[PDB]
Amino acid sequence: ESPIGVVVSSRRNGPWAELTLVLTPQELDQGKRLLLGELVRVSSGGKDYVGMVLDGYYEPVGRSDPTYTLALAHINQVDLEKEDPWARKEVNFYHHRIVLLGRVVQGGLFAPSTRLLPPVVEARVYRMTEEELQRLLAAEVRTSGSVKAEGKRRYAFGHLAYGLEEGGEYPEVVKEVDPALFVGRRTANFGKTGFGKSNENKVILTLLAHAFPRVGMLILDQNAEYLLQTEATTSPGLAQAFKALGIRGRIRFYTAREEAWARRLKEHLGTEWREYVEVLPLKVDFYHFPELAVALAYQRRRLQGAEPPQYLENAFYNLEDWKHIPDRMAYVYGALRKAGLTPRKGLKIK
Amino acid sequence: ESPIGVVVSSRRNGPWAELTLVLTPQELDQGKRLLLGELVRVSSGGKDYVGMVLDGYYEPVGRSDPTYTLALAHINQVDLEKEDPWARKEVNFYHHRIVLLGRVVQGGLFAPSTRLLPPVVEARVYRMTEEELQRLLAAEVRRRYAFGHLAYGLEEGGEYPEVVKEVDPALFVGRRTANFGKTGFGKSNENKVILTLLAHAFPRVGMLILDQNAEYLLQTEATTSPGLAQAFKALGIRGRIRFYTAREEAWARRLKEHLGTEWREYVEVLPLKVDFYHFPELAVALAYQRRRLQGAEPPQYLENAFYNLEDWKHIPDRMAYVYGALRKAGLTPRKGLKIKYYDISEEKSWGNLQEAMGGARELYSRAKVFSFLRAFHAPGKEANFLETIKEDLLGEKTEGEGKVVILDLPSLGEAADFFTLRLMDLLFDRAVELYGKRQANFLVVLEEAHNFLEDKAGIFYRVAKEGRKYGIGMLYSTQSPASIPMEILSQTENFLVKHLSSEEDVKVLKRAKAPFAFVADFLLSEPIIGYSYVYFEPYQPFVVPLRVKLLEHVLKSLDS
Amino acid sequence: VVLEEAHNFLEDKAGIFYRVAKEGRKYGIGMLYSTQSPASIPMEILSQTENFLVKHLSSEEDVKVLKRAKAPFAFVADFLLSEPIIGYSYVYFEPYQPFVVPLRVKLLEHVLKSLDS
Repeated sequence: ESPIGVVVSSRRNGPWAELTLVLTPQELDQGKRLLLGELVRVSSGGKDYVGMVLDGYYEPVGRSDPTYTLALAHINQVDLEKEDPWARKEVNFYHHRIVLLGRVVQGGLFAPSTRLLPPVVEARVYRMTEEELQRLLAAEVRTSGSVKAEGKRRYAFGHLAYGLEEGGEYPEVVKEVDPALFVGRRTANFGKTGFGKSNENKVILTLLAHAFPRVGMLILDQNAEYLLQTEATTSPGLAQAFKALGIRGRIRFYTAREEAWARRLKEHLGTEWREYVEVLPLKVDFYHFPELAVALAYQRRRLQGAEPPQYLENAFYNLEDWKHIPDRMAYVYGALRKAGLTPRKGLKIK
Repeated sequence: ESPIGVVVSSRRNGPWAELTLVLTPQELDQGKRLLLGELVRVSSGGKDYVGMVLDGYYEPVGRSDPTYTLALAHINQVDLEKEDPWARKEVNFYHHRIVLLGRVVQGGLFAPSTRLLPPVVEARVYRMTEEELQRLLAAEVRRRYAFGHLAYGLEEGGEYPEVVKEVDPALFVGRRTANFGKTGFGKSNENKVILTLLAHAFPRVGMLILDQNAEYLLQTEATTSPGLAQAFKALGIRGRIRFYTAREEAWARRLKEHLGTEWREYVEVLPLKVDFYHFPELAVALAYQRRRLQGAEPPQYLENAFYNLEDWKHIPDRMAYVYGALRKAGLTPRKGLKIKYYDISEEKSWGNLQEAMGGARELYSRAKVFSFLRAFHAPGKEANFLETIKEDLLGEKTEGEGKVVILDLPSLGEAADFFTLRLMDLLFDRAVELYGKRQANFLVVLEEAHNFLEDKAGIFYRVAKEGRKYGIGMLYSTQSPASIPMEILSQTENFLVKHLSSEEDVKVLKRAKAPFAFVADFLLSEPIIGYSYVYFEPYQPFVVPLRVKLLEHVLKSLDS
Repeated sequence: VVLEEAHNFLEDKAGIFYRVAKEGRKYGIGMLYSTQSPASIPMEILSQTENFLVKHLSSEEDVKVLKRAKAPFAFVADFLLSEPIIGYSYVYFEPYQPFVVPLRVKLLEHVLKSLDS
């Protein structure tokens, strides 16, 4: 509950106000440190600002020659810690750079940046507490002189961390998201492969399903990972999440391997899985939809030369007119039969 | 009244003169400060200049080692305020930079910049008063409505509700206005205020609003900010709004709810149907777009037609094939239409022509490519909204008195861009035809401008370049200024800039206009809603930061 | 609409998926897309996205496009290049979030276990 160091300078660098902090031998020996990207509190003239640690470097303080001092101590086989602490007290300093992001005012509004530059003798830097971090992660930009809306429920999405350093993780400082941020808007999930994309997406989809039961989803499962846990992991899928949450009759799974998928669903959801997932086929009878077959054959790979066939082109448009003439429809049905599509039992042409 | 600090240096830094100010420990202890971007008075040699605070930094004064002194005081557990009043007296200085913008002369005129550089012992810096700020905001280089009031960020002591900037709503008529800013920071309110002021002040100027977001007619489902129809109802303007849409029933159900049972006195709802026997270029282009979106590789005949229909228009043999293609697709023509391969409208001559009958020949067979056009097809010329809007905005009978045409672009789906481009081209051609007899005298309200101004061979680009000759004004919003050509950026007359999320977007502003060099850094790190930087050429000295008034208050002031 | 490997579908500016990503907000259609390569996504789509969840990226081109699209991501671009941490994300939701937030995202197991209480 004390200042971390001493502020020795401040200025305006580009669009941001920054200040310089010096950690002295007392702080350094007591094990006090600042992490890059850490959020701190800055008090200046009875007002609190949010600051971020941007830099750290070593510089001499006063009239000293740290290189010569340390080299001489090393040469003379002198231990600075146990022996001769007076020379160790004059080199044990460190410098940090801190940017002022803004401040929290009124009932949680965020006022960004600042137009007031703090004098050196006024500013002080404090380590932010857990409650302050919780109140800071909930601040939002808003119209001045208004009142926060409040209301709709929020869910925990993650907790604050500063990398993999010990002491840089705050399991109690969670960020809570209103799932309405995801409905009707665009979300981008960037990053390399294998770093958490699937878990993030599944959490988002589960939160949407729990909070907005009237919003549907169309998932184009290219990797086959949004229904059940994969053999190369044990993270549950949407079907298991919905079974845990008690949501029935919402998942319609369209596939062409219904037997295998139902086999897996039986083992992963029990004998009652028909109440949570509904399996449907991705196969069609081309004798009922000859236009689909024509379009498929017309829009195929077209290796090398990109010239669609003229006969297929003509058929693509005129097949709808041909349907009123059995003499013309018999050729299409015979084409399918000769290609090798097994018809129904009792299909009759004229 | 006394000077703030002491001037210790001056110089010329590029196209401007600047000076350095120092605040001493006594003044700092008294609580005196300078806000960045604040306007101050500079007295030098009997003359008064306007200055702006650009910078602030800490620097040692005299012979001292502030870092060593402060570190040692911290180490020894000493309180400077109490235990050592003298150690705190040698390190408590602060430095500021002030740029001289010009001076106010004679009868409220402004002389920009300066050619004299003040000696250090002559200059003094004073804090502006409200009367001086009011007189300075009205100066120009050579009725009105309140637009906003002066404010410096969100800082306490940086807002002046009485320092109001008032604009004559004639700097918007016939000129170019740019509205830049991130989404959700005041663009809608600013645009609606400008349009309401224009409508009230000049009842003889028409508007063409290309409403991509459907937000200008009625209050949206998010906020309660009044729409333009409700503003007109409040102001008592009758018989001026023509709303073209493809969902007249749905829109008339909302209009009654919001405007009462008399809503028909303020708005006329009209359909958005066209005739493809008179605009077959739209048919061909829409078919071409409808392909390559459900796949790829538009056919050779379709690609040929898309480019050579204009040449086909002079060969009746080739034109008849396109007309027959539309007729087979099933678009009802108007009675009396004939081709010279025949009364295509007549139910019997069509059979003879079809039995009687190249790229056009190939396109004839594939007649179903136009089927979807039946969604927005209608025969005749009274149905043609392209013609109806043309007479609404440039009619011989409807001279003056203004008309506000608003398009419901979303209801058009995929054809909105083509329809808008065709309408703009038609209107520009008519306005060029009318030159020498009367002026077009209307304003085009364009959203997502970066999509239409990108290419220099476009109708909207040509309108931006040459509209001022025929009295056509433009008001465009883009949110991404870096996508707008620098010629248009430099030729634009009015600028309203809000918080921008891109450094390149901020940079282009200064590269286009020099006076915007002093606010670029503020724009990139201050997400404030309703806070704008305004610059109206050619009589405004410098950019002014404003809190813009709301439409509700503007209406409440206009009523009385 | 939940779409994977969005760079295969959003690159074509005459395509239905580009059209949906550009105009779907007018009809109440959202989109959630994952690419692992922002430099491939068109800048017009990037500038119009609302929510960002960014994990480790190994390409300076990707970091440059990220910072060009969204200025607030300039404070963490150096961490993103040099720190391959699994489960560590930088989140930014528009338009009223002050700064980008680094998070350990909760696991689905924990979310399910806490949603039943």
